[PDB]
Amino acid sequence: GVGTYDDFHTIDWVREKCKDRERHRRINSKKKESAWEMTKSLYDAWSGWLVVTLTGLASGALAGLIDIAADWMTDLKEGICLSALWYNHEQCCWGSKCPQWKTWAELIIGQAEGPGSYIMNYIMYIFWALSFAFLAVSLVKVFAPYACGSGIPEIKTILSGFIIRGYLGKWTLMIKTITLVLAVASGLSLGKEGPLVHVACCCGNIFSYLFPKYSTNEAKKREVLSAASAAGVSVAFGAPIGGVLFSLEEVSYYFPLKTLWRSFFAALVAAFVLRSINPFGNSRLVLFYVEYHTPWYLFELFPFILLGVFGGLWGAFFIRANIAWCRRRKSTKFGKYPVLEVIIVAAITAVIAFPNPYTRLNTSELIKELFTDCGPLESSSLCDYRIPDRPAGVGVYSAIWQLCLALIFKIIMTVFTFGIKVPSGLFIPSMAIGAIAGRIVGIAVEQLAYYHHDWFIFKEWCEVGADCITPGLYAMVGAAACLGGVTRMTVSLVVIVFELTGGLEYIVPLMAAVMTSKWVGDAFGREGIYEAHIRLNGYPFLDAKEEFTHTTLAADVMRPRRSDPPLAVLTQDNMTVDDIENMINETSYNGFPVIMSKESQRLVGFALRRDLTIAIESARKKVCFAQLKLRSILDMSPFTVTDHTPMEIVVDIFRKLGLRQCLVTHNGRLLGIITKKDILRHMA
Amino acid sequence: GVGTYDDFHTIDWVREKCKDRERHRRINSKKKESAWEMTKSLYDAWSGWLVVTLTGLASGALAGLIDIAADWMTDLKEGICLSALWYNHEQCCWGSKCPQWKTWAELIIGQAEGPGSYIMNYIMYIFWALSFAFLAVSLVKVFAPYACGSGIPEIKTILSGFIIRGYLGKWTLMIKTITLVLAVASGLSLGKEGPLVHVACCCGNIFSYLFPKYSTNEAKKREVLSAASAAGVSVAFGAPIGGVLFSLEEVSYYFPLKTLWRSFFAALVAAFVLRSINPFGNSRLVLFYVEYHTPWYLFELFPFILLGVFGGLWGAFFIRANIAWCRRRKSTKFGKYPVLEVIIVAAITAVIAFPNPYTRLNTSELIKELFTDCGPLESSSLCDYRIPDRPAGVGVYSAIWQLCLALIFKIIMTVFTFGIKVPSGLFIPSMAIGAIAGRIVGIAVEQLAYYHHDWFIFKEWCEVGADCITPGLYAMVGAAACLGGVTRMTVSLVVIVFELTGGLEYIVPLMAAVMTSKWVGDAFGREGIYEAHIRLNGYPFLDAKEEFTHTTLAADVMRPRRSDPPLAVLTQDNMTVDDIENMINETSYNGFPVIMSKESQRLVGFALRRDLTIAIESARKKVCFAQLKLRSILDMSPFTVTDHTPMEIVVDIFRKLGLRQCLVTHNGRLLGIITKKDILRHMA
Ligand SMILES: Nc1ncnc2c1ncn2[C@@H]1O[C@H](COP(=O)(O)OP(=O)(O)OP(=O)(O)O)[C@@H](O)[C@H]1O
Ligand SMILES: Nc1ncnc2c1ncn2[C@@H]1O[C@H](COP(=O)(O)OP(=O)(O)OP(=O)(O)O)[C@@H](O)[C@H]1O
Ligand SMILES: [Cl-]
Ligand SMILES: [Cl-]
Ligand SMILES: [Cl-]
Ligand SMILES: [Cl-]
Ligand SMILES: [Cl-]
Ligand SMILES: [Cl-]
Repeated sequence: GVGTYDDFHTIDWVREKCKDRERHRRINSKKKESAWEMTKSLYDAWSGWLVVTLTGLASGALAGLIDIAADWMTDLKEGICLSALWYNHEQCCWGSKCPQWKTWAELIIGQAEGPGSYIMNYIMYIFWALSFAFLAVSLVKVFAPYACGSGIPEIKTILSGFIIRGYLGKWTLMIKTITLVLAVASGLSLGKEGPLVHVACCCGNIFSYLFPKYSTNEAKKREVLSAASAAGVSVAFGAPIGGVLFSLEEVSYYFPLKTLWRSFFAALVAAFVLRSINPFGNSRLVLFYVEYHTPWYLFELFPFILLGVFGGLWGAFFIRANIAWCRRRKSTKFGKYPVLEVIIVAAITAVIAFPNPYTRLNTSELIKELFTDCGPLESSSLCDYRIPDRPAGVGVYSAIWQLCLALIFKIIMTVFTFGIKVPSGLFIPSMAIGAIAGRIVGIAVEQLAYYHHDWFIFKEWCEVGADCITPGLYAMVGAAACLGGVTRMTVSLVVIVFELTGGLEYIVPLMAAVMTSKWVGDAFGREGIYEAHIRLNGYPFLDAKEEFTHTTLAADVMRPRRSDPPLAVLTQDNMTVDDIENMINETSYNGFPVIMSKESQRLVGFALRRDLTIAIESARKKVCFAQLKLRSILDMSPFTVTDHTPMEIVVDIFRKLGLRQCLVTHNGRLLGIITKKDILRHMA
Repeated sequence: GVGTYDDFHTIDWVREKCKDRERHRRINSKKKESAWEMTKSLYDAWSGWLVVTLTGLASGALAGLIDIAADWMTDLKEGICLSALWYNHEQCCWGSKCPQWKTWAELIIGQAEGPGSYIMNYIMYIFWALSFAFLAVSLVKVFAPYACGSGIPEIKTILSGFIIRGYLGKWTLMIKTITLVLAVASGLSLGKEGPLVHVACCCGNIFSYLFPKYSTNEAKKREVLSAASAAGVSVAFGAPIGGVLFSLEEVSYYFPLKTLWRSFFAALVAAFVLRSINPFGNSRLVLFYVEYHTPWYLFELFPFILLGVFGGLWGAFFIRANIAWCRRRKSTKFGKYPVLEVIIVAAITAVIAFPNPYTRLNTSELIKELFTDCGPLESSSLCDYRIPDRPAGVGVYSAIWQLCLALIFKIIMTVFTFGIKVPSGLFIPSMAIGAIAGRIVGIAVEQLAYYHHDWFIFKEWCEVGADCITPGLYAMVGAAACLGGVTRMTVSLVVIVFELTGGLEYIVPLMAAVMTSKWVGDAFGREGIYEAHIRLNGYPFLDAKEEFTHTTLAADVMRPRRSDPPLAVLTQDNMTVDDIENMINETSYNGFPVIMSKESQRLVGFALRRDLTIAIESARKKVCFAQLKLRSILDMSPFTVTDHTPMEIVVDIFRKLGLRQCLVTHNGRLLGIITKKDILRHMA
């Protein structure tokens, strides 16, 4: 009861460490009694690894199930396997003019070809997109409203000590899994690689309730959630090291430096399980893994910067636009019709995505297709090729024509499709936009090389009789650049991309593009999409990157100020239960400093509203703060900071010790308070 | 002048960050003036990468020169190349019964063979070992006494805020490089992979003096030294990621999490330069790099854990013996004759090392030879081999006979040879002991398989007609186990070994052996050799691993106590210059809390002894602490901690904020002080 946090309230890390140390000391003291006690001590020491093991296994299994179901449903959106329903397009057209895999054309009209067949299949595609999106949104809105969104901003904030009760519950887990399957299969411009961080964390917290070492403490729960975020990123991208780096850079806030072992173990186990789910012998590390064995020239490092600029522009644009829409979704009647909005967005996406073969094609499959360089047996519109370069024809001319339309559609539709009441991610759509840009640039460069090989730009570098330009590498570079320009990741992202598509040959291009994208995006604000959404949602996230440039001390920020009412303080014996109840029920404060006397104004300690209420209720059912004596709940070591302290030290105290509130005094006299939110309000 | 630290005094991290913020604000304000100011701001922003670049290049070049010179001198200890003096044994016997490479035998006696030849070559080997060791020790003792020892404990401590003035100076760098070349070439049981962490750091600090951003600040110097330690470990083992992990785990103390980029850049550049030094086309990544393409069975994971036990025993034994000797070297007349002690040790090592071919052979070369599994063209005593296994003879029996003697000699002689006045390291000798144990175990297992293949232990796992046991993998496992049992490294060490010897096939055996070694060593004390030597030297190192188990508050530790004289405090106007001078000259304290009046005992601020002295001298050449007015030097935000505070929070303040000293009060009254050393003294 005592020391229980309220909803949407930040965590006093220091008290968590204190009670954890008390538990450790008690366990060690009980250890020496007999063999069972050392056994229990070993069990409690290994609980930190048991939670990570279970979290990794659950994350791997959930990612495998989600991927299988999303593939099957996305393919059900187009046709069905008459021979055996439990197959997708790939399996029903490979495992043997395929007579088994039938689109709705011959099912309904009876003719596989014709304008009527195309119209009816268009209608059926739109209908299935609408049905999937509507079901996902209804299920989220009715069973677990916390399933919406990528949930990386909220997990981030939750690892900064913040609290959101059901956000990582069982029902959020189940509904997020189901609705993520149903949304990635709805044709929306969204992915489930971003959301896989949340659905992974949902596992960890759940498993944290199996062990008293973590259920009864919050800081250790944050350790388990950091490990779970690493496991989630790993199982999403299949990159354990990349996932751990992402956890260090973006998500995790307190890192004792011992959890790196646990984070990497979680990531490794998650990736191992994800690999273990190979029910049909899929050799692809992920649904968008591509390998490269082609060279690049220093000249190509110029366009690889160009994409970096583009990915730096669009990124900023997106963060400049998406929030500008999300605000309008929250500050307008659009926020009262979530289901209608998602149905409208799914209908528009399915209407404008069917005509274009690339937009109609699943975003992760589109990323795979863009990554792979043209093959000899491929005659698709992408590589309709008619000297060191292949000849060109009309087909490659139309390839750019329609790929530009795909790029524009994805850019426009991901702005309106990120924040909506359905599990949506920003990794896959950003990578798709970046990869489309990269493929466009790569085709342009290859065509330039073929038509104008005689120039010294290609005469020396490009070997005669050998194709030198690699469009797939440009697509990968563009994906990395756009992803880093929307999320402002530098090394975590580059390592994620490197593991995502093996090969160290393209570390220089990847670093160049990612760094250029970040340096271009920072010119229009130094906040990534996750930081911008943490800000927009108004979460109490203390960003260490932000600098308290203002030269102001704790004198300015301590509250109450002159205008605000007198500082609320307690006493030792003068007052009674009635007084404390009256001043609690009339005050929204969660904590009261206690002094001896009104005139003395000398600090004694600190007490919390929740602890006071619980203890007072217990006493009433079943006042003397000094030695109704309620000293037990009292805090005799409340952090103080002299008013002359420049606020940088106070912010550093909050960020390092993880306090909720530090008092403020002037030469041994209590004057004000600074909660974890007071500094945030001051920054605004 | 003001705010200058004294010798062997710890660093107030908080003040360093504060003055760094002041400098940042001033530079940013000056930025807007004109183009040159933005140029200067960019220059100061890239200084952090320029220092790391220079440190990495210098570390690579110094490691290359050290390795070349050590090879040449170690080979000069045996013979010379008549055709061209600037060649070692490998080059003078490969680049064409070699007539060029002549040992001293035919040079002096004239006959290459005979008992007299052997005796005189033995005498010359001992003489050259003595000469090299004596020259190294004389040069260290006369030019830079800080060059002695591995210097990893001292660098560690220096990254914890401690200060040692010349320890990373130019002269320590030069003398350490020369004497490390001369000591690794003296036949002593020591290495230069450990010392290269110091030789790298010596570079960084030196380069830190090229830039006001780091010369005038100490915390940023510690960041550069962390990057330099990463670069040093990388250039030593050729493992950038392993070096960065070692810096994170062992050396670095404060990691803002942004220096990881700088640490990895330093490590990468150092390894790149080290590779770039290939004047004779050496394809070996390092002098002891070995590749493996052989399998292992689960059965061998039992002996691979046995070595872990052995490496866990010996490790502890070493940390139970070496310190027990180092104390005796410091608490006895042995400490008054460093040169004589090192000459005696070199003479004994050269006397007992010549007879044994493995002991006579350079420790790094011996590690390389142990790592490589037997080859078809190798007929050495190590693989004197006469069914899935090769037949055996007397030669393999003698191999174990003398390899056990090599193991015993190295174990006994590294205990007496680590701490002595000459640059010595513990990586190579520990790896050599581990690898000798590993080869012993591997040969034993292979012989068991050959003689008793019929047993089901090998009848199933070991394929008929194919050799299954890999002695070289046992050597690697033993090296890793002993290294981790003497240094108590878990993941940094495993990654260092993995990069040092490409191949993920042996990650499971390496983890098993390293973890077993650490868990066995912890049973005999939970401190690595570096921690044990930091303790023995009495450095003020606050080890986060240590737990302040004692349930005592800041009341217990605050000084002065009842017995100690009255707490030293100051006033505002009552006293005069004479009083302050008298109390400074009669007190060894470096800090003085200031209150208003003796009776009020209300805390105002804090003033350091060095600042007081400098300002007082300036005023005398060229008292009113409130608004001789010396408020400017005063600290108006001195950290306080109520006496009821359990010491864990105070230790956490010191470890996170990096304070030197926090005061201690009781209900708004100054009662005591705690320094960074008071908590350490209490722990003892
Ligand atoms: N005892 C007090 N007397 C006066 N002002 C206080 C006292 N305790 C807190 N405050 C101030 O009142 C405001 C509300 O703080 P409060 O304690 O309610 O924060 P919180 O519970 O952490 O936040 P939230 O509003 O999210 O619940 C802040 O300005 C805080 O500084
Ligand atoms: N103003 C003071 N009045 C009384 N005791 C003090 C005062 N300042 C420090 N002390 C105590 O004196 C002892 C040494 O403090 P001091 O300031 O000299 O340490 P230091 O300079 O950091 O250490 P070192 O001895 O390595 O130079 C410690 O017990 C410290 O708590
Ligand atoms: Cl959202
Ligand atoms: Cl997807
Ligand atoms: Cl996301
Ligand atoms: Cl030493
Ligand atoms: Cl060596
Ligand atoms: Cl060492």
